Parts: sequence; structure tokens; C-alpha cells
Amino acid sequence: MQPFDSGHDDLVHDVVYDFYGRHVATCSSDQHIKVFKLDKDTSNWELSDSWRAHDSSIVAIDWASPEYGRIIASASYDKTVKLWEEDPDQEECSGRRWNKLCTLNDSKGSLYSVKFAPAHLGLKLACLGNDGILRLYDALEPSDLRSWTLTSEMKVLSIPPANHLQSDFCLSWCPSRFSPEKLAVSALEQAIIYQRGKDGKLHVAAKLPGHKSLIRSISWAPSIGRWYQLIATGCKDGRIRIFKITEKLELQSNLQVELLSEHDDHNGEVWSVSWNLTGTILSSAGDDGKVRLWKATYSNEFKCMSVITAQ
Amino acid sequence: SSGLIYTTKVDKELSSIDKVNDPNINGLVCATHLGLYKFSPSDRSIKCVHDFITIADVKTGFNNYKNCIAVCNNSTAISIYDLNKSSSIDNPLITSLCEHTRSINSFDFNMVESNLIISGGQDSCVKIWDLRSRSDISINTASDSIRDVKWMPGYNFASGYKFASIHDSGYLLKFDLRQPAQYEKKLNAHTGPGLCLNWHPNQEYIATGGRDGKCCLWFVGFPKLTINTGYPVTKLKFKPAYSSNIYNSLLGISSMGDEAEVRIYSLARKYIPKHVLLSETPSLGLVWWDENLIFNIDKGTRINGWDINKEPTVLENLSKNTTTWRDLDGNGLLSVDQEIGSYEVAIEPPCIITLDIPQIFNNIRLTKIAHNSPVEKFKYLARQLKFSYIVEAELQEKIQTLVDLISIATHNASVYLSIDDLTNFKIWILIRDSLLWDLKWMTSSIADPPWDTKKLIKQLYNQATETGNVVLTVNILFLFQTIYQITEIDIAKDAIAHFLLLLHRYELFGIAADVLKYCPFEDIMGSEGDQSSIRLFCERCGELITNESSKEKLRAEAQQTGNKKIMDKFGYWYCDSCKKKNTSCVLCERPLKKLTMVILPCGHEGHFQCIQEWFLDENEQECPGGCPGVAFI
Amino acid sequence: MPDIKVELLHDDIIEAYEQEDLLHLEVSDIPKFQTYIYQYSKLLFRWGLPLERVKILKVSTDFRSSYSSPYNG
Amino acid sequence: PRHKYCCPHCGSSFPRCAICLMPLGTSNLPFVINGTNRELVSRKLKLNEWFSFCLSCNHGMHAGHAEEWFDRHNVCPTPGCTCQCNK
Ligand SMILES: [Zn+2]
Ligand SMILES: [Zn+2]
Ligand SMILES: [Zn+2]
Ligand SMILES: [Zn+2]
Ligand SMILES: [Zn+2]
Ligand SMILES: [Zn+2]
Ligand SMILES: [Zn+2]
Repeated sequence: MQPFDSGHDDLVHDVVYDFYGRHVATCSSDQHIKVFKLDKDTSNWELSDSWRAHDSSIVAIDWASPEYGRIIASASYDKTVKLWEEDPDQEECSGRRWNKLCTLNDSKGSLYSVKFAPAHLGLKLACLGNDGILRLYDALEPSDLRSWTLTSEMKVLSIPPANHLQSDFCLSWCPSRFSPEKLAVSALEQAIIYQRGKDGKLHVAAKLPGHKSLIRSISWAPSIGRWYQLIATGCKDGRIRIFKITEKLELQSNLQVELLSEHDDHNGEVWSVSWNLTGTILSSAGDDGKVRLWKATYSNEFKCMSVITAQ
Repeated sequence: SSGLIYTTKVDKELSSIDKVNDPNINGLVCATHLGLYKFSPSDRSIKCVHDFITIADVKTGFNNYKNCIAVCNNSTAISIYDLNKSSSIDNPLITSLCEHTRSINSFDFNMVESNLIISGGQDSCVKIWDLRSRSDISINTASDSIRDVKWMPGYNFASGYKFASIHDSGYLLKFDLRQPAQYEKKLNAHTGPGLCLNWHPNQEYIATGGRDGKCCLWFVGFPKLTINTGYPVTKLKFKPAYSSNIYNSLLGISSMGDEAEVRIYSLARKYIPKHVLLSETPSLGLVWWDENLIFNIDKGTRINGWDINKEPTVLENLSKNTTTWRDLDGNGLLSVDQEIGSYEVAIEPPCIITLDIPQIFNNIRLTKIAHNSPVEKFKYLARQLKFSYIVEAELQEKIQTLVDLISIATHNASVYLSIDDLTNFKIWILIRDSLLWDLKWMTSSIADPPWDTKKLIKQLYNQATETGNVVLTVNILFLFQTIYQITEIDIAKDAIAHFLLLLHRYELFGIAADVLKYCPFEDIMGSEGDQSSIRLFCERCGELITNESSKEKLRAEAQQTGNKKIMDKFGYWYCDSCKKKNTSCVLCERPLKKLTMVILPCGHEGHFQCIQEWFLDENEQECPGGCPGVAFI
Repeated sequence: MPDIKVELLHDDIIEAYEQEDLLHLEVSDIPKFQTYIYQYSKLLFRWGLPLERVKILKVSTDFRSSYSSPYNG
Repeated sequence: PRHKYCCPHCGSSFPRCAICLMPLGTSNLPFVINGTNRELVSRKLKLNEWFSFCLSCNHGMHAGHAEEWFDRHNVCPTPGCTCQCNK
């Protein structure tokens, strides 16, 4: 693979893979979404569609599960979440390929994070924004993609933020198919894990400590066979925090949180963290143009493996 | 916020706000309230209120008429007021002006000639009055509904004889004081009604806005800049400054409705705002006191004030870089190589950095030691490994299970030794010898020793799941979970599900089918059971093809006999209710029993060879049976 | 396209290439090698095997010199 | 419904494929079914994603997925089914 130059007229905010790794959707602040495809010939990225989605900066994007179709969901500063289903009959690079499904204009504040649930929960979607409440949108009938019902409205804050311009929200789902449903909320300076009990409603399970500044990213780790789970949080202060979550079977399981590691190696501000599919290597991108990869050592302590510079 | 300075509350409703153009005093006029709202920096309060006694906006006079305030009350006339004539004895009324036959939408005092005022509205006539003296000069606008008319600003820094008009017809009409009844410059501003009109403080640039939600910049000395706000914009107020370049202009975009906020856009970055100053209630009007302070009113009747020199920037808070992973090794790892610009003179197109981490790392390693392709390795180990296993009777079954598990371990060790990775050949040799130890103690029949079978297999599992060897831990979870309880059933099933999702992420679906077919856990992917079952209704009688009588008869015959080949006569190609014999191919008209190929729009069966020949070798596009349509390819 | 600079920090492959030993043992791994080897050397000298105790003490002394006078004068 | 087939009464999709667990009756899948003169190759590739099923065990597959599965195996890919759909 080689780096490719986008057609974006401003900063690219959130970039999210599809399931198969053959498509890249880049949302940017220029009110545009550009979905790319990986051609088998010549091994270079070619643009597939590029259309205007919102009336402001799109700050989050996420692909749906491949069994439900080619669905992306975009959250922006227009207090809306708009879904897009790909129509393959239209020509590429035309602007009419991706058709809007539904607009979930229910947040009084600008929405910061959108995340799809794991595929074994059904087509379930999450929203977090400036209003300070977590919204869950389910398609109870996945037959029609235009029928979204708000199924959970949980207040993640004691009070809404007065300083609306200085805030940042993030969400991360738990991909464990047979553990109970867990959701991570990083509202302003906390981090709360939410579980679904027998009541069918979200409850506070555990709180990740520390986090002296705003949380710019959160990422649950896919634990393939491990007896513990990992949560990676990037902060405005610049500290990577990896939390070792242990689960033992009203909630059906109690969670204990142990701060496994803390890393302030980004001399500045960390904007994104993301595990790989093993839950072993963790990426971390800062505002200095540097990307660091973290792998756990022989002890229970992560160390930096490489630094990627974009000179 | 940080830049918030002044706030208060008002017990009654408000409509508009304007600034007293006076460098000595620090008051404001809020619009039937007309209060000289004075703020003081000592206490940061606007508690100094002088209670001096609709689709309109209040405006204050300029130059020699430094104390005149105009407001509309009866929607038919302009009422002028004086702040000095506010005593009880003094009459608080100035001679009103009334010629509009319809509602008045806008008026504005002039900044160069204090004795001249402008207005407009639904009467389709722009009129000019005189304050030292019915209007003097009247200009017809050809049946265009005036919404806003603003003078050309003087703004004496280190002229005023022209004005423009916005209209419901979407036309911007530049005029002249010395040229009545003849517009100087005519421009088509917006589709639909235009609701905004203002001039740039220094250069002759006009920025408008309407129901289209596109704040378009026009040169009056297809637009210059276009800001697709999307919402119907209602108010624009440029900051008071000397902008030598037109792109360094701070512009206040605001709307009216349930979602109203003070948005201060710099023209250098038309996609990101600079200040998203927000109040607890939707706002109505915003004015600029000076180069720094900007106030507003709201539906909650709070006179809030902000300082733009002490406010966080929206660009700094936005996300700057992102990372995602594609697979285990890191064949696809992304970033964005974007630079942050400024709000003064736009951005080079950002480069998404897709990196082949294993290839780069192998290059750096071979460079460092001079003084492959682990995705293909994952495919090879997913394909060529043996994941699947398939009172004296229990002992014999356990012995046979140990024996063919030893055989599976030997095969896995051999296929690791085929590709020459000794680090897992050693693991499977250890597992094979532990199973042989368990077999010899079953045949022969404080803490456990480290060479105990369960403890050693669990420790190799833990080392595999700490290192990151997905294939080896998943193989151990299939082969040695029921007999040796390694972890909980939830963790094992989650690992198998994640391995199958990982196999689905690559184009390895037959391997995932092999893995799921002989999985000891029956509820790994899906809980509906038979999700690939296709029940059919009969083409002749319409009842469902379940064929329970035939299955019962064949089960009875296979129970009375000793062969399982009688049960191979069961099928869904025949109906028991209507005695349909067989299903015929659409091309060769032969019986069809074991594999078909359904044509979708018409519902016809067919062999692989027949359908493939008809649609590739003969290059045909219709159904062989003949259908009103094209079942192409 | 820009120029990407990659800096490996503490790569395991390079460190394995920079190691001539099969294992990187430490005193924390084997805390009591000296006493056990010395006592078994005494037991070997009580038997008719006087060379095996010298072999085992040479191994122990080689490891002791690796991580860090009756035959002098 | 020239590119996606669903039930007219409720809208639910077709039964899933036994190999890739994608709903059947839908064209333009995210992947390429390269199952077991560029026009004939493209026709074969777009022919591989069709609706194929056995009339003895009633288990559905894509045409390319069934061709690639039965080039190495001889049993139905669904767990719990013993039906030699090849011959
Ligand atoms: Zn019938
Ligand atoms: Zn045939
Ligand atoms: Zn037909
Ligand atoms: Zn149905
Ligand atoms: Zn399939
Ligand atoms: Zn079957
Ligand atoms: Zn079959």
C-alpha cells in the first residue's frame, strides 16, 4: 500500500474501515464524506464516491455490519445523525451513489460520537453529544432501514455542560459476543462502562479513574481468549491509559478496574487510540504528526514499539 | 465561557438590540422596551438600566445625530426618540415619519451624513427622509418586498452615499443617493427570499443570506465565498476593523428558531467557525460594541456579552489525527497527514497514510542486520491445520479420544514443521507428549506438577493469548476445552466467535465453514438454528413442501434395515400432498435432485452446467423457459 | 505523497538477533543454584565420581562469572 | 427489486448463505466470489453470487461459494447436516 491524497478541502476528522478492509470512509469538516475502494490491480486507492452529507463539520463516522448492507452513519455539528445506504446502480464519483436513509435530529446539542453496536445485538446505534445524554437507536425490524426508534436515553452527566465549546465525547462498544452488553462513555473527564441488566435498561458498571483532562478517544479491545479486557483512552493532557477490565459472573457481572499502564510519551495532545484485532498492539496518534504503536512486554506493562513520522 | 463578561436578566420580552455609537459612555439600546442598558467593567454587570418608556430592528444614529434611536411600534411609521429628552417634564417624542402603506421591515441611520436615514418594507418603495425638517426621495423597487436595507459604512480608521437592498425575489439591488430610481448594480443573490444584507467595513463587499442557507459574498466595487450553513440565516453583523484582505473578515452568522446560536465565522476558513458562543436559550440579535466585545439578546431575555480575544478557538478543539487497524500484523494502518492552518491568510489536501507495517518492518530489520507475508501464513495455518476432533465404555472412549488427539497434535506439529516455524512445533510437541502421558496413566489405571496435562496446556494457552497467537489458542480451545476446562465457556465461545469474524474479514469463507461445521459449541454464530433453510411451497397445489410422510416412511424402512442409503431418497423436489413427481431443469428438462441454480426474477431451477452454459457459453440474457424480462449474466 | 519516517524502538527480532544465548537467565529465575549445585557436588564426591562435581561446579562458577583460594599460591 | 430481493409482506431478507452468512438474493456483495475474454470472466464473477440450493437438504449457498466448497469437500457446510450435495 501507499499513501494517497484525498480531495478534501479541510481537515479530515474521523476515518473508519469497513468490515473487510477494502473500503475507507473519510469524513471531514468541509461537509463531505469520501468513500474509497482498494483496487486489486496496481494496489492503490481510487475514489468511489464523494458527496455532501451535513451542513457543518462531520466529527464521527462508522460502518454497519456487512450482513445489514453498506450503511455508514455520520454525526456532525448540525445536531443530526444521517445514515447512508450505497446504491451500486449509480456510477462512481457521481455524488448520487449513497442515498440518505434517516436523520435522527433529536439531540439539542451537537453530536460528537456515533458508534454501531456489535452485529449480534441487531442493527443498534449509539449517539453522544453536547446535550449530555446517551441515545440508543435500534431497528427492531431490520427489514426496513428507515425505521429507527430511540430505545435508551441515559443521562451520563449529573449536569449538562455550561461550556459547550470546550467538550469532547467518545463511545466504544464491547465486541464480546457472549459477555453482557457493555458500552463505554467518555463524557468530559470521566469514563463509565454501561451494562444491560435484567431490567433492559443501562446501568453504571465501573468507572475508569484518573483522566485529568478531556477524553479525545476511547477504544475497547477485542480479547480473543484472554481472561481480561483492555480499554485504551487518549486524553487532551497527552496520556495514554490502558485499563485492565476483569469480569466475573441488576447487573449479571461485577467489574473491577485496574490501571495497567500509563504513557505520556506524546509530548502534546493525543487525538486517537485504536486497538488491532488481537487486542495486543495499540495505535496512538497525536497533534505532532506522530503515530506510536504500543505492545505489551513480558510483564503487564505496555511499551512503545515504533514511532511513525510524516515528514 | 472564558470570554463571557456581562450577563443579566430581563423580566419582559425583547425584540432587538443596538449599540449606542459613543466612545464616552458604555450603554446599549435594547428593543415596547427602550432601555439605556449600561455595562461597567468594574462589576461586569449591566445593572445600570435607564427605563426610558414586531418585524423590526432598533438602530441608533451616527455622527452629529449621536443621540437618536428609531423603533417601530404600530408597523406603519418610524418613531424617533432622544436619550437626552428622557425627563418627566420633557416630551419623550420626536416627530415621527409615516408614509409606508404596509409593514416596515428595516431602517438604518447613515454613518457619513447624519441628517439622512433609509428604510423599507412590504410597500415596495425605498424612501429617503431628512431629520432637520413625507419623504424627500422615493425609489420604486418594481414590486419587490424589501426585507433589509443597509447604508454603506463610513467607519473612520487610520463613502456613505450608496446603499443596497435585499428582496423576497432574491435580488440584490445596489443604489445611489445621487442616482434615484436607477439601481447602480443588480445581482441575483439567492433562490427564494433573501433575508440578510450587510456591507464589509473597509472594502466594497456585500455578504447576504436567505432561505437557501448559503451566505454568499458579493463584490460591488458567481459569488466570492459561499458558506453552506444549511439553515435559514436571519442576521449578519461584521466586526468593526480594518480588513486589508477580504478573507480576514470576522462575520457573525445567526439564525432564528429553536436552534439559534452566535456563530462568528472568519472568511479565511469558511468551513469551520471561530466562535460558537451559545446561550441557554435561542438568541435573536447580536451587535458589535467594538473590535472585541459582542453582545446578544435571547428568548430567555438575558443580555449576555462575550470577549472574542479571550475565547477558545473551535479549530483547536477539533480532532486532528486518527488511526485504525485492518488485520493482525498491520498490513493496513492509517493516519491523516493534515496541517492546521490559521484564520488569517487555504489548506493543502490532507494525505491519508496507508502503511504496510510488516513490509516496512522487514525492510528495516534486514537493513539493520546486514551491518514473510504473515497474512498468507495465517491463510496457510487456517487451511492446513486440524481444528476439529472429528463404565468401561467411558474409559474406552476417553482412550480413543486421547489417541486421535495425539494424532491431531502430530499432524499439527508436522504442518508447522513444513513451513519451518519451530516456536509452535515445540508447543505442539509439548502438547502431544502431555497427551501421551495422560494416555499412559489412563492405560496404567500441595500443588500439581508443571508437566501435568491440564496445567501445561493452560499455561501454553496463556502464553499464546498473551503473545498474540490467535491460531494456536483457538486450536487449543477446540481440541482441549471439554476434557480440560481451560477457561469459562463464555471466554472460549467469544474467542471462537472472534476467530470466525477474523476469518470472515479476509476472503476465507470456506475455512470458516470448515471451522463452524465441527465446532463443539453449538451457538457460536447465530441463535436461530437453521438460518440457511429454504422451505418451499408447491408450484402445483400451493401447500408447503415439508414431506413428513416420506421422511417417516424412509426412517421406518431404514430402522427395519441396516443401511443409511434409504434415507437419501428423501428430498424436497417432490410433493406428498399432490403427488408431484420431480422438478425439471429449465434447459434440459431432466430430473433435478441434489443441486440447483435459481433464476431470481422468474423462479426457475437448473443445474450448474446448464445455467452456466446458457449464460456464459451461449452468451444469452433471458431465462431458458421464456420470461418477459432480462435475467442477465 | 509525503515522506514517512519509521523508527523501530526495542524490536524483538533485532534483540533476538543480538543474543548469542538460548536463554536470558537471571539470578531471579534461579535463586538457589549455588547451594543446590554445591550440595550435590558434595554428594557426588561422597560417591566415586570426583569429575562430575568438578563439571557441575565449573558450570555454576561459569554462570556466576557470567552475571558478575584452594588452587592458588 | 432488480438488485435486492426481500419478502413483500414484511421486508425481511432471504435465508443466509451457508458459507459466508450473507443474505441471499442480493447482488453487488462487498467481496468478490472468485469461485471454482474479460467479458466472460466478469459474467462468471457476477454469476457466482446467485441463489443456489440443494433439493434434498434445503440449504442455500452462493453459486461460487458452492462451487468452491464442493471442490474440496463432499458434505453440506451447515453444521448437523449429512447430505452429499455434489453427487
Ligand atoms: Zn404439491
Ligand atoms: Zn439441466
Ligand atoms: Zn424464467
Ligand atoms: Zn416475510
Ligand atoms: Zn455466500
Ligand atoms: Zn444440508
Ligand atoms: Zn443437500
